[PDB]
Amino acid sequence: GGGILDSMVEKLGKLQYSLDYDFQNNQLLVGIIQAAELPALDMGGTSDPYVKVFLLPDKKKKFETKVHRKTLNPVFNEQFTFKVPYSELGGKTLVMAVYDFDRFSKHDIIGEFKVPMNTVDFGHVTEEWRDLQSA
Repeated sequence: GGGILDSMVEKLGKLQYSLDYDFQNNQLLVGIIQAAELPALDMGGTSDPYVKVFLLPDKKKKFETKVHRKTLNPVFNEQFTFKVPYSELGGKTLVMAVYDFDRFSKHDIIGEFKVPMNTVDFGHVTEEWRDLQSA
């Protein structure tokens, strides 16, 4: 019994994001909207979340949202732009990872998820809530 429970996805919160490829300017648009039900990693029963967003395997443009202090349900409302030609997009993977900011210690990663660009239906704004995966 316990072995199956151990294989289940742990409740590490969820992140809502939006995605759209701008064929007019030839850039991938990423909207980091909000996160919910994040686990508390600090003593004050909270975390200081922020999101790192980038594209594998390149990741030349390492983006980070502002840090939202003392909250397990932050609303980021941030947008990022990756100037990548559509033809180059197929082989890439968009990575989104939520970290707990700490001024004096290594920032702990809370969770992440990946979006293979070849699974994305473009020419339509994609928007979804994704459960964070253990990293």
